[PDB]
Amino acid sequence: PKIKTVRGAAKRFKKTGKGGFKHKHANLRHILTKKATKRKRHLRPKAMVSKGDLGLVIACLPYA
Amino acid sequence: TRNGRDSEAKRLGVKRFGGESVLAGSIIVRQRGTKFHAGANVGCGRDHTLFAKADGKVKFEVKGPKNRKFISIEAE
Amino acid sequence: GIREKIKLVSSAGTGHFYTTTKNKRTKPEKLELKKFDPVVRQHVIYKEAKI
Amino acid sequence: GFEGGQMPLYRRLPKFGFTSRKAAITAEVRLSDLAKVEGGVVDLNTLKAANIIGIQIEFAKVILAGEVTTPVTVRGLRVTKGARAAIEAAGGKIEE
RNA sequence: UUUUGUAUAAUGGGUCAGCGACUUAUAUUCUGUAGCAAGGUUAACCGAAUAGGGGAGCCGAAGGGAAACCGAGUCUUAACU
RNA sequence: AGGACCGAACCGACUAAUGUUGAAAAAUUAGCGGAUGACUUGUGGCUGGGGGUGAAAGGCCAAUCAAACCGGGAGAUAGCU
RNA sequence: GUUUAUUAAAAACACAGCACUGUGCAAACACGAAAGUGGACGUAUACGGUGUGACGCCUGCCCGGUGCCGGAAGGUUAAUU
RNA sequence: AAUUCCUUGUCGGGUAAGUUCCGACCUGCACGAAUGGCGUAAUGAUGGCCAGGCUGUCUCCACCCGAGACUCAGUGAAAUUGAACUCGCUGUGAAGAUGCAGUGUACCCGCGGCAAGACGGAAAGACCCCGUGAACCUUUACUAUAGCUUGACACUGAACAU
RNA sequence: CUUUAAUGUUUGAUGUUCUAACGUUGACCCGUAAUCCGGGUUGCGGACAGUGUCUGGUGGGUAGUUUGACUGGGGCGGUCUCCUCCUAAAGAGUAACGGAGGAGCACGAAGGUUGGCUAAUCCUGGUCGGACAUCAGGAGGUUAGUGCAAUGGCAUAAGCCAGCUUGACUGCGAGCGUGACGGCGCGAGCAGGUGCGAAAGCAGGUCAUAGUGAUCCGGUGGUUCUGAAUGGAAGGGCCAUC
Ligand SMILES: [Mg+2]
Ligand SMILES: [Mg+2]
Ligand SMILES: [Mg+2]
Ligand SMILES: [Mg+2]
Ligand SMILES: [Mg+2]
Ligand SMILES: [Mg+2]
Ligand SMILES: [Mg+2]
Ligand SMILES: [Mg+2]
Ligand SMILES: [Mg+2]
Ligand SMILES: [Mg+2]
Ligand SMILES: [Mg+2]
Ligand SMILES: [Mg+2]
Ligand SMILES: [Mg+2]
Ligand SMILES: [Mg+2]
Ligand SMILES: [Mg+2]
Ligand SMILES: [Mg+2]
Ligand SMILES: [Mg+2]
Ligand SMILES: [Mg+2]
Ligand SMILES: [Mg+2]
Ligand SMILES: [Mg+2]
Ligand SMILES: [Mg+2]
Ligand SMILES: [Mg+2]
Ligand SMILES: [Mg+2]
Ligand SMILES: [Mg+2]
Ligand SMILES: [Mg+2]
Ligand SMILES: [Mg+2]
Ligand SMILES: [Mg+2]
Ligand SMILES: [Mg+2]
Ligand SMILES: [Mg+2]
Ligand SMILES: [Mg+2]
Ligand SMILES: [Mg+2]
Ligand SMILES: [Mg+2]
Ligand SMILES: [Mg+2]
Ligand SMILES: [Mg+2]
Ligand SMILES: [Mg+2]
Ligand SMILES: [Mg+2]
Ligand SMILES: [Mg+2]
Ligand SMILES: [Mg+2]
Ligand SMILES: [Mg+2]
Ligand SMILES: [Mg+2]
Ligand SMILES: [Mg+2]
Ligand SMILES: [Mg+2]
Ligand SMILES: [Mg+2]
Ligand SMILES: [Mg+2]
Ligand SMILES: [Mg+2]
Ligand SMILES: [Mg+2]
Ligand SMILES: [Mg+2]
Ligand SMILES: [Mg+2]
Ligand SMILES: [Mg+2]
Ligand SMILES: [Mg+2]
Ligand SMILES: [Mg+2]
Ligand SMILES: [Mg+2]
Ligand SMILES: [Mg+2]
Ligand SMILES: [Mg+2]
Ligand SMILES: [Mg+2]
Ligand SMILES: [Mg+2]
Ligand SMILES: [Mg+2]
Ligand SMILES: [Mg+2]
Ligand SMILES: [Mg+2]
Ligand SMILES: [Mg+2]
Ligand SMILES: [Mg+2]
Ligand SMILES: [Mg+2]
Ligand SMILES: [Mg+2]
Ligand SMILES: [Mg+2]
Ligand SMILES: [Mg+2]
Ligand SMILES: [Mg+2]
Ligand SMILES: [Mg+2]
Ligand SMILES: [Mg+2]
Ligand SMILES: [Mg+2]
Ligand SMILES: [Mg+2]
Ligand SMILES: [Mg+2]
Ligand SMILES: [Mg+2]
Ligand SMILES: [Mg+2]
Ligand SMILES: [Mg+2]
Ligand SMILES: [Mg+2]
Ligand SMILES: [Mg+2]
Ligand SMILES: [Mg+2]
Ligand SMILES: [Mg+2]
Ligand SMILES: [Mg+2]
Repeated sequence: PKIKTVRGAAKRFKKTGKGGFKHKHANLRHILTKKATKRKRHLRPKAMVSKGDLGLVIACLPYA
Repeated sequence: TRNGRDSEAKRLGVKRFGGESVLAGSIIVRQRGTKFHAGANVGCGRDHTLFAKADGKVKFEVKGPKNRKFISIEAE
Repeated sequence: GIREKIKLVSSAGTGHFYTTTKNKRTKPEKLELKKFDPVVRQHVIYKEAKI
Repeated sequence: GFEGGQMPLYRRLPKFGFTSRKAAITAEVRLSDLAKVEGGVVDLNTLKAANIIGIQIEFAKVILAGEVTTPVTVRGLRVTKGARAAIEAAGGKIEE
């Protein structure tokens, strides 16, 4: 049978032009008053999945 | 029984030693207070982190009436 | 513990707000600092409202 | 994706975005595709009848990729600034 | 066989003969090899036809952005050195 | 007269020895309790498994019982040997 | 008298007797998706449930807690509207 | 004390001598009134203790009568078993050795006996811990649920009075 | 606008009475050789009882399951995240149910800047006034101080006092530190707009190192995004926040 994609994982990653993945940063959903603007500002643009993880991510998204 | 606690180590200390070639930005020392004082072309952060303000080479020296230790960037 | 959370609101009608904390027992005085609203791109009055 | 009990990566990260139903029925077209059609006109329909775009595409744009070297007229497509000048350099016109 | 470590007084086998354990299907990625190459390849089905037909489709030649959208650029911001 | 008394058949099972790959998957030998009664026994019938039946021991329900047996889900699952 | 058929026969279970409580008869209660049936071809001197256990002398104080029985002024409270 | 931890409590009796027994005391670790209290004739293959009688139970065993054991003839099992040319001692070593080191002893092979060892045979320890194993049991653990119960609408109507 | 009264009248609430639904495990008749059932006659009950649907209570009667880990065996006790010192062997890091202590905040000033200022403690003299209050002098030299532990800092003070103020700004960020990762930390300089200072300059919270919680699912405000025939809308995205 066709492999099934891990559906939660496909809502947290998009693949890029050289076959990396971009995700939103953690820590920016609630409890914000006590966080500094600097910290929050840097946490706002999307990031690239690191090399340790990138095996775990491809397993989950075979049709990405 | 009343003991058994400790905190996580902060990796403080010298990151760049005398003569090393650094780029503007690079951290030189991490410290608590000014065990070292910023000299020429060196800034001091809000946790007393000393960093190079200009590309060049790290230089330590003792100077002043208190015999304090200073860190400077020779712009070699 | 005791310090509540509040929002300071632009006077420039933009909507934009900052957030901060306040001891209401000791200092119950609607706090009015002056901050930079970036929707009109000028410093204006901000006035304590409720979170 | 199981890591032994540690909250896995695809769960300690937040979800983001929404999918567009428009993007599905949209297409791009290369300059190397303009000769491929029969007729020297490029409409949405000629593209579909030359099997350049699928039968359910409603909007198409021409981008600067490859090269046109034959006069063509292009009706109803959007065209990028760069691709526009390429089509014109051949001696082709861009109606709507 | 299991272990840091077994002549071990730790495990298993009285002996012989026969049988007894990494397979199959379908997807996906990488390596080798073959064909064709900015293209490659068809599925069901038609066909007596391992031929021939069938290009529905799939993959690739363009990306960026949550998205509208723009496009060799794009997003970010009022604007980027 | 009697859930009276002594005591065979009949119904039991307190002690000891033997036996423990037995003569026997619970017996034999010597003694032991009841023996007109809530007694004992033949033939047939009824109660069916989270159910029965139990002067109650979780006892018994075909040498199987804190949930019978037989077939099916079934190649349950086994981070263990 | 009864009991762990097969390591326990007993001080355990049962028992006559005693008390509390339920039950007015299409009884309570029990087996039944139901129809029905047991209770009982009985009717409160009867029937079910619970504890205690011949007989003798007796069975003290506590209703705050938990259950049950009675109350219904007020507080809180469902579907519905 | 079928209850007493301390405890073989203390005093009395029984015995040459009695952690048990019988009678008392009260300091009841931690009795007590129908999950009954205290008594009680009779009854008991019921628990504890003491006497007479009787005895191989014992001092301390002896002899005898039978059935095996032993020999001959016939028939003919079993558990177990990596392979064996299968001794002692003192050391050593997966730390308790027929098998290693040193040494001592020992001609080859049966039969009747005995059980010190082969960590002897039998049952993948029942104790103990572990597994995000199991079952069944309890409850004011959680979630449900049959049963019992409340109300609303339906089957379900009429007349009067307030 | 009627404070409010009567009559009709749509309707509820309460009881009385009635019979025709419905009950009858009362009597009698027939099917009928029948203590079943049905039909019939009569009596008694009667919109009650009872049953369906919906609903609150109760419910170990029955069912499915949960009931942590570390641990000189397990259990009991203690512990589980974060900060500081030591152990730690003069770079970083480094274990034990090793030795000692803290945190789960507080501050619109206790933040920014400008101007100014220097501690503890003892002695001598001095109304109440005492070992210790406030005053004057001397010695002293940080033995003080730091909103709260410990360590490292601190006089150009980071310690103490005043005036004016909101940089406890918004967008970004060369480069570097620390982590397996998620992440966390430091940062010169650009752009916009501020405060203090004559100015040079300084300021993106606080002497520094604790004061903390991923994701999901929801809430609130904003929004040149999306909007299942089309215009809207609902919902979704994005930015701020709970
Ligand atoms: Mg958000
Ligand atoms: Mg430390
Ligand atoms: Mg700074
Ligand atoms: Mg966990
Ligand atoms: Mg096509
Ligand atoms: Mg071992
Ligand atoms: Mg060896
Ligand atoms: Mg050994
Ligand atoms: Mg051996
Ligand atoms: Mg063993
Ligand atoms: Mg072995
Ligand atoms: Mg083996
Ligand atoms: Mg073996
Ligand atoms: Mg090839
Ligand atoms: Mg008799
Ligand atoms: Mg007798
Ligand atoms: Mg007799
Ligand atoms: Mg007899
Ligand atoms: Mg006799
Ligand atoms: Mg007798
Ligand atoms: Mg029979
Ligand atoms: Mg069954
Ligand atoms: Mg039991
Ligand atoms: Mg049996
Ligand atoms: Mg079961
Ligand atoms: Mg199955
Ligand atoms: Mg199996
Ligand atoms: Mg008897
Ligand atoms: Mg019997
Ligand atoms: Mg027995
Ligand atoms: Mg017996
Ligand atoms: Mg009992
Ligand atoms: Mg009935
Ligand atoms: Mg009793
Ligand atoms: Mg009361
Ligand atoms: Mg009373
Ligand atoms: Mg009540
Ligand atoms: Mg004793
Ligand atoms: Mg005496
Ligand atoms: Mg005595
Ligand atoms: Mg006594
Ligand atoms: Mg008692
Ligand atoms: Mg008691
Ligand atoms: Mg009483
Ligand atoms: Mg009582
Ligand atoms: Mg009694
Ligand atoms: Mg007594
Ligand atoms: Mg007697
Ligand atoms: Mg007896
Ligand atoms: Mg006796
Ligand atoms: Mg005697
Ligand atoms: Mg023979
Ligand atoms: Mg040894
Ligand atoms: Mg030895
Ligand atoms: Mg030797
Ligand atoms: Mg021999
Ligand atoms: Mg023997
Ligand atoms: Mg053995
Ligand atoms: Mg085992
Ligand atoms: Mg249960
Ligand atoms: Mg299950
Ligand atoms: Mg379980
Ligand atoms: Mg444990
Ligand atoms: Mg070190
Ligand atoms: Mg070192
Ligand atoms: Mg280690
Ligand atoms: Mg440690
Ligand atoms: Mg301060
Ligand atoms: Mg100053
Ligand atoms: Mg004085
Ligand atoms: Mg002075
Ligand atoms: Mg000091
Ligand atoms: Mg300051
Ligand atoms: Mg960079
Ligand atoms: Mg000025
Ligand atoms: Mg501080
Ligand atoms: Mg949910
Ligand atoms: Mg629109
Ligand atoms: Mg629409």
